[PDB]
Amino acid sequence: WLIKEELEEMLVEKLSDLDYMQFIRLLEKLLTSQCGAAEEEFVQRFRRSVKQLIEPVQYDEQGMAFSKSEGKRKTAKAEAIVYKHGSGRIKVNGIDYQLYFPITQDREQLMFPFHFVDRLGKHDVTCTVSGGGRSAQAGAIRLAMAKALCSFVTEDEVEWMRQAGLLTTDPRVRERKKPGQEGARRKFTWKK
Amino acid sequence: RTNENDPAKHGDQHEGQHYNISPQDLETVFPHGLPPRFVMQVKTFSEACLMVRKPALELLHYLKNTSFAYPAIRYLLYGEKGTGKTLSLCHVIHFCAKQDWLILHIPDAHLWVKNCRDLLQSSYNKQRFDQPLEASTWLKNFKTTNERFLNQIKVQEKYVWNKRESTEKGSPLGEVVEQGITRVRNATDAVGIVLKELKRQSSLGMFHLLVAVDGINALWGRTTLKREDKSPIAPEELALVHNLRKMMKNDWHGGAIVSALSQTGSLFKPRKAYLPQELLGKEGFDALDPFIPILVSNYNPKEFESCIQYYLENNWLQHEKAPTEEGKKELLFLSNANPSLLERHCAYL
Ligand SMILES: Nc1ncnc2c1ncn2[C@@H]1O[C@H](COP(=O)(O)OP(=O)(O)OP(=O)(O)O)[C@@H](O)[C@H]1O
Ligand SMILES: Nc1nc2c(ncn2[C@@H]2O[C@H](COP(=O)(O)OP(=O)(O)O)[C@@H](O)[C@H]2O)c(=O)[nH]1
Ligand SMILES: [Mg+2]
Repeated sequence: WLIKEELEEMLVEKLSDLDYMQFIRLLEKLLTSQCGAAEEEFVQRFRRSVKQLIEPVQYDEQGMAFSKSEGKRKTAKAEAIVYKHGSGRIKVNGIDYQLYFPITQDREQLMFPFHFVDRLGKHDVTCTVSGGGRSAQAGAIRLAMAKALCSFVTEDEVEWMRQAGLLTTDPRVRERKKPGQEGARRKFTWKK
Repeated sequence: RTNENDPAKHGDQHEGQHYNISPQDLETVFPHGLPPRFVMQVKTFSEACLMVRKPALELLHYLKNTSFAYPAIRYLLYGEKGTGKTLSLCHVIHFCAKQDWLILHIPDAHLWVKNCRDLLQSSYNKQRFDQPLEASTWLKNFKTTNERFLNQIKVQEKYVWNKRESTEKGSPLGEVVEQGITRVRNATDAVGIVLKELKRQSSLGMFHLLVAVDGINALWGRTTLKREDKSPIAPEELALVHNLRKMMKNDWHGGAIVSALSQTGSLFKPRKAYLPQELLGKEGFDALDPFIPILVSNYNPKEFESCIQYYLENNWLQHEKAPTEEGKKELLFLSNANPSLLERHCAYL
């Protein structure tokens, strides 16, 4: 149903919230009352209309297929290239993942994308990540890997990953400090 | 898991399968130098099984084909952190002990270059410093390891300790060892005497020597020991490090200088430094040159499966999901087949 402003613009008249509500209730009753074409033609005048994008698969100079993707987390940006056939090796900035991310938490984050669609050991990965700390970098690599792996998984798998949150960019970034208060939310200790 | 427990017969046929160590052998050969986590694992399981791996097997091949006439060869185990270099050295040490060599075992040269509360001045050379506590500890461990050869081996010099006390030519090396252990102040001098006597007598065919040094990179690095005037101390000033460097020269024959680099516990080295030059520096690499580097890499899939099966059979992996293939894959990923990482993970898993 159009908004009250849309109705007001149609009628070049000023309305009220309750006027709009009454009109919408009347239109709802009209719709429910088996409105025929002779009625639906009128009804539609007040009706206003209302999935992950899979990246293309490229082929290296040696002909092996891969998918490239990018992902940002906090202040860390990662670019990931996932090969169609691989032994699970992951090279981050030229360093193997267990050496780049000595933290079990970060290695778990790296595992999560592949483990979800049950493809551990199937794809090799090359990531270049810069900015942010270890956790932010791990998250960015996770996002990039999930986005790349979308191309190599089925559509149902892609939708499942989305519903699992692998494919959504974490919008949480540090809040700017405000003048006159200690932190973003911390205020100076009040002195009664 | 092998029915083969003799450390000489096993080979590639036994690669990827376990090799047991009896409690008596563990107590005698290995009173020190085994990784602390492996010591804990042995304590828990009541057993000491080391997987047979290509690095250890290759080092065993070299030591079996070693010609004692030729100058003693230097073997250097290197690899990424936690690849099992120390335990491979221990496996070769056990093999040599069973072949009845004399095992001059340095559990970790890093300990000798840092965190020393008692740093006195050598009486034999006033320009060198003593590390009596560590000297005495290593002397006790060496006595335990090589008691049987200790009495049989004799000294060939006169070794003064005090202005009135000394040891006379023909005295068993056990006399020197006892002097060093009981008299802590003389531990450094006793260690030097022991190294010198072993080095000279190995060329005389009295026995076959195996100088097994873990964390060899420490000798030619920097030390965190500061003089009384807060002055930094270089390794050579430490008599122990100086004598060990002397031992680390191929000038003699009748034995093998086996050693392992170990970034863990190193000083002024980045975490990822694992190659020989990266861990040794110009001085260390030149000193060890020529040498045979041996690469110890993470578990290959067969070895990884064998280790997982070992833990499962011991019942260590308590998590109900550990036996499943999904659990195995998750462990494999989270450890990248690295021995130390896998052990630590399975500890709490
Ligand atoms: N043959 C083996 N049998 C049993 N456990 C082994 C074996 N090799 C390695 N391990 C396991 O891995 C560890 C031993 O490897 P070690 O610590 O010597 O590796 P490293 O590569 O020398 O590492 P570091 O970087 O600490 O020097 C122990 O936790 C042990 O449980
Ligand atoms: N006190 C003492 N130490 C000895 C003796 N012989 C060998 N040592 C030990 O070995 C060192 C001497 O070894 P040597 O071959 O003379 O070489 P140097 O150390 O360069 O002089 C001493 O510093 C001791 O650690 C000896 O007769 N008396
Ligand atoms: Mg080690």
